[PDB]
Amino acid sequence: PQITLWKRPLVTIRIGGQLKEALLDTGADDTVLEEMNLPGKWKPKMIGGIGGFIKVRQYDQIPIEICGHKAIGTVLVGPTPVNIIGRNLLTQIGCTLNF
Amino acid sequence: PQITLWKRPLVTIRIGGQLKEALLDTGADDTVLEEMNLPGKWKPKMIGGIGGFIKVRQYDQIPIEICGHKAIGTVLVGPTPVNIIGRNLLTQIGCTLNF
Ligand SMILES: CCC(=O)CCC(=O)N[C@@H](Cc1ccccc1)[C@H](O)CN(C[C@@H](C)CC)S(=O)(=O)c1ccc(OC)cc1
Repeated sequence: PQITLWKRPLVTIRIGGQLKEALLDTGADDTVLEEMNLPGKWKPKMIGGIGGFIKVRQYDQIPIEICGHKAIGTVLVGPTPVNIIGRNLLTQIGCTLNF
Repeated sequence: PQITLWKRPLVTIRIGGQLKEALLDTGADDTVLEEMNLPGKWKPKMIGGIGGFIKVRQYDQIPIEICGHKAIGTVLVGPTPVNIIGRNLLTQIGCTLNF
């Protein structure tokens, strides 16, 4: 799809058979989801945003279907204010900025 | 133009006699610029992201040129680590997400 920006670019994602809304976030290097359970090993990681640094759990090679497009990559889980899809997965689904 | 997201979507912006590099950020409702002493009236505000909130100064009707495209609108000024071009201005320069 083509998505304009007069509204937040929120989309439905499917992860672990659960549907969630997430924000397509070109200003984010990484994909960060609010607290949730995911299977498998994770690693403690810290990441920084506008307000400072937080602790997250890093899960690798996680399938997410974003607006019908398949990705498999790294998903960080922690106290993000909103679910965000970052460039690591935006590139997988072929997402570009155009003007 | 089309900007892929293999790397951060940094572009050159101009605000008065200051050229800066800024992120085209679909995850940002508003435009947030690094500390700079702009002329005119402003109002204090707090904006939140990963890590918590920062305090900013809201200036209205500031002209900004983004890759040669003219824009004018609200800019938030404060201790952000990166200059952020948010949706309020992305729409003005005709910026969409596509995949
Ligand atoms: C390398 C570090 C990152 O990639 C961190 C991801 C991130 O927080 N991204 C921000 C933009 C940003 C980029 C670098 C450093 C600091 C911030 C994100 O794209 C926009 N943020 C809002 C997200 C998290 C959704 C809530 S923001 O905090 O910067 C923000 C918040 C409010 C706002 O307007 C009201 C504008 C921008």
